[PDB]
Amino acid sequence: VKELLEAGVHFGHERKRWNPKFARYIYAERNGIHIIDLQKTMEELERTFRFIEDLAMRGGTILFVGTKKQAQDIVRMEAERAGMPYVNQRWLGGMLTNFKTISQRVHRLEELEALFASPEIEERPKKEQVRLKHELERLQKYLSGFRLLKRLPDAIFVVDPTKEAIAVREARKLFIPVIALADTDSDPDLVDYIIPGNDDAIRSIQLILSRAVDLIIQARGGVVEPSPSYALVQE
RNA sequence: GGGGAGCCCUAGCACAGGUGCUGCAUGGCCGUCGUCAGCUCGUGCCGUGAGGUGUUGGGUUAAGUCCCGCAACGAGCGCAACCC
Repeated sequence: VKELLEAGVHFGHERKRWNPKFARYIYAERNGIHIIDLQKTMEELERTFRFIEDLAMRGGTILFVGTKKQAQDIVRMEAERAGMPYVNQRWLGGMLTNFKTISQRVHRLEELEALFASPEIEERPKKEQVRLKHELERLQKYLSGFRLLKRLPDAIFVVDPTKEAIAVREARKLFIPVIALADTDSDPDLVDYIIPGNDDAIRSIQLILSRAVDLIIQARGGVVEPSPSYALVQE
């Protein structure tokens, strides 16, 4: 499944902007791109997906992060299929040191959902209502998937290794094992259980996250059908 | 017949009183900076630390009012706003 479908439509990318460690898990650099050695790909696939199966049988919280449009679409629906919080929006620097900040916004969000369905409609002048609508769409858009993150999330899949090494940075400081994906440019060793690949290829990520959902379901149950991407994959 | 209390007269004994100097000795109180929009703190990062960040970019507003990136998310005097 993996190696076959993988090579068939995806592997490496970027243009000699690479990272050292990358090169060791990689064959070639040829033409202008670094070519994913699918072997050890599948090796750490074994490590990581072992983890996945295990604590999917137990139950935990990991991210679907793609602050970039690409991944974004896919992961969002993946969340609305897997169950955990996701960060498609700009992951903000604060959560993993300022849990209380977010939790303030969050309890307040409970109260916001509350006062939405309330006789406070006609009351409190029109423009004011407009303002409250605006804060609504704020916390709504950003805290799209992530809204049900109660407790601490124990590992954090996520894509592109740079910005999402800012994400890595927070998780990493608060002693949290990183699962995550990377292309050519940035480093994987700040991650314990990495994933090399093409964070510019759409089919790659889709296959990965979709069958990873079906990995939690390989430990959970209910195996249905893959909808995300496909149509949105090449248009 | 006297003394005394309110009370009046002179002299004295305690002292009031003065728009005389000091707004670089003050209060309050204004003049200005200029409706100019700045000035800020709660949780946490960055540097050994002082300290920074917040608030520095792009449109845009009567405004740091706001939108997009954002070690940042909240709040203060403002700014707004209920009175006329």
